[PDB]
Amino acid sequence: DELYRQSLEIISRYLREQATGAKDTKPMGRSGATSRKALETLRRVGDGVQRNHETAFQGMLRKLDIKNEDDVKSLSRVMIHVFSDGVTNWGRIVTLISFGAFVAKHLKTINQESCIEPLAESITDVLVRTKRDWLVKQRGWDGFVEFFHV
Ligand SMILES: Cc1cc(OCCCc2c3n(c4c(-c5c(C)nn(C)c5C)cccc24)CCCN(Cc2cccc(C(=O)O)c2)C3=O)cc(C)c1Cl
Repeated sequence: DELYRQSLEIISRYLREQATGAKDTKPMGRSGATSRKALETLRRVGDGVQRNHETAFQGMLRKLDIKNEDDVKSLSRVMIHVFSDGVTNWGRIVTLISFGAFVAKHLKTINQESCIEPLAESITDVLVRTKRDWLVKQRGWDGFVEFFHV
C-alpha cells in the first residue's frame, strides 16, 4: 500500500511543520510533486480552517485530555466517530488534518513532540482504511490539489 505511504508523508510533514514552524529540508521521497503542492495546499488552506474552527477545536482539545502516547492510542476511536459520520468530501479531510495540526502544536507545548508521529499515523490509518476507494476515484492527492487551486 503506497497511498498509505504518500498520505502519511503529507500528513506527517504538515503536522511537524505546523508543530515546529520549519518548512523542513530533506528529499520528498518519490511522487513528491503531487505531495509537494498538497502540502503547499495545506499551508494555504489548512491553517485558515484552524482559524475558522477555533472554538470547537479548543473545546475538543480540552475534553480529549491528552497527556502522553497512551492517550494517542485512544484518540483513533473518537477520530473514527467524528470523521466517518456522513458523506465524503475534501473539506472533511482537510478538517481532519487541520485538527491533527492543532493537536500537534498543543503536543509541543506540553512537551510531547515524540507523540506527533503516532497521531499522524493514527490519522493516516483512519483516513485510508475508511476512504480508500473514494480516494482512488478522486485520483488521490491529485484530485485534492486540483480541488484546492488558487
Ligand atoms: C486529530 C483528530 C481529529 C479528530 O477529528 C477530525 C474530524 C474533523 C471534524 C469535523 N467536525 C469537527 C469538530 C467539531 C466542530 C467543528 N463542532 N463540533 C461540535 C465538533 C465535534 C471538532 C474537531 C474536528 C472535527 C465537526 C463538523 C465538521 N466536520 C464535517 C464537515 C462536513 C461538511 C463540511 C465541512 C466543512 O467545514 O467544510 C465539515 C467534521 O468532520 C478527532 C480526534 C480525536 C483527533 Cl486526535
